[PDB]
Amino acid sequence: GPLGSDQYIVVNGAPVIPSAKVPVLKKALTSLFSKAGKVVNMEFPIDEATGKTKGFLFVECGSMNDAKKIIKSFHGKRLDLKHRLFLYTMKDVERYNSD
Repeated sequence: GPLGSDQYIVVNGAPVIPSAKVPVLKKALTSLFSKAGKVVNMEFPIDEATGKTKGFLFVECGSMNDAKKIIKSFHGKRLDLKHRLFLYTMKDVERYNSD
């Protein structure tokens, strides 16, 4: 994305659902994460064959500090009784792709 590398987060462990349901999940996760920091955009990779989410997503935050606060608040926490989320800064993954 076009913002600073350390403003992006990868979230793992989210629901695997028909992607018809992404807008609902997106607003739910955006609403939750917004309690800790500013979310600018959120994107869910989809398995083309099944049309399902893959269970991870990439989040663009309003600043490095917003990303850090989101990771701190949500990393390792249960989303519900079936899912637990794991959040990391995306910078090294971005650079592994581009270095």
